[PDB]
Amino acid sequence: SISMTTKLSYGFGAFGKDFAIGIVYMYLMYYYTDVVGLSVGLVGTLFLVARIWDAINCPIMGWIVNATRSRWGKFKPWILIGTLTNSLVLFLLFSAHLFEGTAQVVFVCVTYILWGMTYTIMDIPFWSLVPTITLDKREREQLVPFPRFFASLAGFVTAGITLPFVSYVGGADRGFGFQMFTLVLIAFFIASTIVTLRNVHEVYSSDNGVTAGRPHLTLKTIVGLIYKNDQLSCLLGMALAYNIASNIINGFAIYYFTYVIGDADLFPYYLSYAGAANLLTLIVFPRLVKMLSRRILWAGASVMPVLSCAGLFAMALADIHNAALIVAAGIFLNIGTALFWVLQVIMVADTVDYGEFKLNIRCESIAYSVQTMVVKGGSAFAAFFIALVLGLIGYTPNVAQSAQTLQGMQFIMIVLPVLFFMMTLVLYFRYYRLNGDMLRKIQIHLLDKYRKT
Repeated sequence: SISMTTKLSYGFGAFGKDFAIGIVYMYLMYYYTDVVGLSVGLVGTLFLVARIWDAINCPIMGWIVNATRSRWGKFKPWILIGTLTNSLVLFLLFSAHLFEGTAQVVFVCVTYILWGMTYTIMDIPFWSLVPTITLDKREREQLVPFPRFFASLAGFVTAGITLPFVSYVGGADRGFGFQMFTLVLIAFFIASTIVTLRNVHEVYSSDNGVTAGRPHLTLKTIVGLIYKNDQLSCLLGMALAYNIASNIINGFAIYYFTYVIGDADLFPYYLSYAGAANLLTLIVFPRLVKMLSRRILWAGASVMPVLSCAGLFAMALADIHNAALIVAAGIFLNIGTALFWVLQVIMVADTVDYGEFKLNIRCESIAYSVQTMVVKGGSAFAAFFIALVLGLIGYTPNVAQSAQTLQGMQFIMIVLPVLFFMMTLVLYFRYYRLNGDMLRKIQIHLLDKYRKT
């Protein structure tokens, strides 16, 4: 079985990894607009351009991680480099409050794109370690929940106690408190990286003496492996659909809590119940996956946010506000995302295994590069589709609009995510085959194929 030590160390590693980025994802816009003073248009354009650049750079980082030969392994050195460089670039990122003028703009842009690229460096190989630790069904099912739960935790802990820290430490100079809390984040991140590097011991590694991995590969060969691996491409499409849907829903929630009718002090209860739901569904996943199926749990992951969408649709039609429905939709969305993330990690592992099975090539870095680039392109395409819908309905001026036009915009924003969820779940049910007997077949085939000359 998997060493409990390795389980908890991977959990702590994921905790640090996601704790280093929660502050960014959650308050970088607030810092750049409320502490630095940059035009919202500039911030948004930078965010979108940088996410596009990261999605493009992802396969490049995968090719880098696959062709690297080193003592600690082919994932551990890039993990260490990424963690260190990302900590440094994060401190620089939130030290932007010092400069002014064109110098400040250049500093902000450079630091932001550097932070993104560094986090890619770190992220791809970290999750690429999963298929190395184990290539068994239930072992993966009861391993992944640890890092997923710890990442979700880190995020909610940020959401909860990031602002009190900044207020307590130089509450007047908000930039100072931000860059100070950055130190806490960096300490946790480096401690987690060290813990995971020492304790997590990769098995069945690609560069291992006998695992059917070719270190010398081209960018064309590797990237085309994604379509050659029909299951990996199916996973790509499913994750892209799910990510577009979840990003649209999360933007809707951010808009309904940040600007409109979010001043009832309702957000604390919503976030608390959301985190409770996510953490509880992650904790009991090892038992849910067995009580129910894997296919059933994926259907649920895509359907629970659909039920939340239906609920908030009934809301937007009947009552503009109702706290109970709001927290219920939050709980549904959070359970769905938890199930989705756990299954998605386990499934990219299954896909690297099926790639070794069919194509006779073991490449984890590429599958998890697909994971990361899809995570980015999801936000990118959500923004694209939202802008498309807005320009279509006539919101291109954004100066004055009919109330009925706003209600229609609301309804379309509620209905598009369910379209994407239907896409992801039907694609899964019609083209995905790595389950049950197929997984065991691939497992036995690989166990047998591991034979030196």
